Amino acid sequence: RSGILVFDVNETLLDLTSLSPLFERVFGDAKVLREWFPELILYSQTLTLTGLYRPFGEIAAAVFEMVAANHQAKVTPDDIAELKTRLTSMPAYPDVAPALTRLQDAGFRLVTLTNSAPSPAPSPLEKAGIASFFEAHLTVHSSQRFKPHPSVYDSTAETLGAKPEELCMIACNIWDTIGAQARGWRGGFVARPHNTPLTLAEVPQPDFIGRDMGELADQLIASL
Amino acid sequence: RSGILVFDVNETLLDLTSLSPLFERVFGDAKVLREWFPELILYSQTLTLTGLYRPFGEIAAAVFEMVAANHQAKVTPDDIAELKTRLTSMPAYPDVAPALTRLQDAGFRLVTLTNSAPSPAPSPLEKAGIASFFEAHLTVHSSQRFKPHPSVYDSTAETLGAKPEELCMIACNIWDTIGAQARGWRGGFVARPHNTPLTLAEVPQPDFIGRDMGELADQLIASLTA
Repeated sequence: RSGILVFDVNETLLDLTSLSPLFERVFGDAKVLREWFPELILYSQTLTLTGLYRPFGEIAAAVFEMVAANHQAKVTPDDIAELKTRLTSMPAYPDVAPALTRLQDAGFRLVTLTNSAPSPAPSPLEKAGIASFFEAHLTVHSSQRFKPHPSVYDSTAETLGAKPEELCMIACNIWDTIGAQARGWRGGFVARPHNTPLTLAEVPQPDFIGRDMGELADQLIASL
Repeated sequence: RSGILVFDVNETLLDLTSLSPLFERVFGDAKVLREWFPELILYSQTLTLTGLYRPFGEIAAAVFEMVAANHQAKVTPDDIAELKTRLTSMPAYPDVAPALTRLQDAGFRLVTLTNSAPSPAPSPLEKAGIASFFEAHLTVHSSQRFKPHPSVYDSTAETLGAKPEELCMIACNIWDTIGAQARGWRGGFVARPHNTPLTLAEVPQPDFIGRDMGELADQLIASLTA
């Protein structure tokens, strides 16, 4: 094929639940990860909507502090540092490398697209040892705007010299697939833990759904 | 004194925690309220960024269903109907009437602005008994764009025949005040339970801060002598 598969990185390829211990400690509750994370995404989109841009990781820390205050929990620079560490070192889901291998075998081109800013080597994907599967690693930094702003997807298409019809966005977040599908890409949804698809009228559903990355890869291959 | 005060409604004026019982029953934990809510706001901004629109209460139900599926919690049309009922019957925080009386008597003009689409009478503010304090009740619904999209604040200014410096946005959410200040308004943050200011480099802070509506009203009366 000459189909290009564009993968969200955080949570989709890399395990966000790896952050639990940091929450269980600071909050007495690991479940607070699932309050901090939507608050982080919310503020990334708020900045984009209002014409402002800070790097994703700076927002992550700010929102961590805010959530801390909301639960009346203490936070030291050491905590922020640990957040930085865990966030930039999430391990890859074990179902990932097998699935990427099969897609690479069936002819797909593989690329990443993330809200996180470029970092010095090694990147989170390099640390997880799945970086080399991909021909390119794109970020919202060149766009100065977070997903699902249309310009993130449009400039990606531009960079890869592809037509929306050649592209499929892969994510465990329906908000990320919606952003791509509104630009005419296909959407592929992978059901990570604590991630099911939102279903709302007039909102396009994923072209492909998989309960894990292997099952999604099958569907993508099956589509001949 | 000729400032127009524009009040966010859900959570700011009306108590969101009144929904707690529903989250306790469906999930076995009331704190899941604090996961569902930012998911709801997230999706509203996602729809606006992608040029889609559905009414806020519809997104609220879809996100409730999703958050249920995430916890593997069973949900019936009964639960959804109750969410709708609760979302449109939130009571006013006890500090609201005194503050609104004080602000009106200080000569401020009072307006509400909400993500929520217009409802048949009686509205949540009417039911709560505080609706009459306000000159006007505006919503994003005609614009089909949610907060904090710039057109939400700009069209509010136009509809009111007002200039940015005449307007102050009042909210317990920094994302709501950020949108307004970006458009030239002032911002007033009131610290409702489980709400504190986001402090992030290169992002404007609120002009006024109160740990409750009384203390906010103190600051607004003290300062906005214009």
